[PDB]
Amino acid sequence: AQNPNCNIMIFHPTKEEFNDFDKYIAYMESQGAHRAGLAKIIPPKEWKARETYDNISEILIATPLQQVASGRAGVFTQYHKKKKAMTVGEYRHLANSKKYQTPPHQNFEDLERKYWKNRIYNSPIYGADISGSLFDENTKQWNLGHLGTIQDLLEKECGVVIEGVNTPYLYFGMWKTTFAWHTEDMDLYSINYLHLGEPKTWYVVPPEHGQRLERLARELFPGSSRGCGAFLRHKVALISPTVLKENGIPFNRITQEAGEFMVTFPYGYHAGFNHGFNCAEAINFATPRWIDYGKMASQCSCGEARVTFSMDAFVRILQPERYDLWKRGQD
Ligand SMILES: O=C(O)CNC(=O)C(=O)O
Ligand SMILES: [Mg+2]
Ligand code: NI
Ligand SMILES: [Zn+2]
Repeated sequence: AQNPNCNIMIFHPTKEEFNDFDKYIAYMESQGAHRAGLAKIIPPKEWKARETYDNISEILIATPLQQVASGRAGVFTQYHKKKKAMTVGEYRHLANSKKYQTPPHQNFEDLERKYWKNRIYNSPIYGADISGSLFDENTKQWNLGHLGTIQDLLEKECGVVIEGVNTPYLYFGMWKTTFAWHTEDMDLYSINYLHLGEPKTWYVVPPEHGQRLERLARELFPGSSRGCGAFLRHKVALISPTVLKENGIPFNRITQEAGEFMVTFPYGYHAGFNHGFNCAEAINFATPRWIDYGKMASQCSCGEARVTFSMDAFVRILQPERYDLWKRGQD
């Protein structure tokens, strides 16, 4: 069995290996990369996502989100308070202001200590989930707006044609912006490219151990757990590495820098934080190996998780027994 300790693997494809996306994902899995839940892919030196980032300031962040925390430093939830619209140039200036800017630090480990000690005492503003792409149309390799669609994969594997579309999303971050513990919708893969700016630190639980994280979360968030049998679908709960180690939960961590891709694998729980002003692009995708995870994915039916149009068909075809209850949650 490849990668039996479920370590995060880092890949350096050549330009020839960067041509065929599906084939390279399958290669990484042949080496055991999925067992970690997360992998890093460093593009060949010949590749670029676009020519420059000098002309992005006029992108609009229609609904910036202020991430307000409640709890204790290592075990907290966050809610998202909507703010007035602002441009990417306005948000960059905000991120660099004395109130929001990254503090002085020694190295990534010192900044990680500072994050976990102090996050809850601040409310950083995140531009999340903005439909769009920063890949040039002429970039032919690993262009996250030109991937094979999940609807086409389901149709290729199972024969059923379904409605829905699959497009990328932009994230504009600042120091302390936070992504809560989650797996993807329908336990899909994700791919995330850090276009510019400061790093993103990730934490991940191996898929084979995901239920250990769920059981800890039910213990740590007992009201939320009574409210919903899949409350981590709400994407609001944070647990620190120190707390995870105290409770024996297997996990790993890694820092993504500008110019690097990360892939999350089906049922790989992940969480993390941004170091300073940055911009990332991410999309969900599927492979043949996903189908069995989609059929078994938990679902939120309490009403909180509310998701895209295109998840309807995935539930309807892969989980027909759960469909009626889940759809009530959506309405
Ligand atoms: O970068 C972020 O805020 C969160 N991204 C992801 O969870 C991802 O790419 O799967
Ligand atoms: Mg612009
Ligand atoms: Ni994710
Ligand atoms: Zn719920």
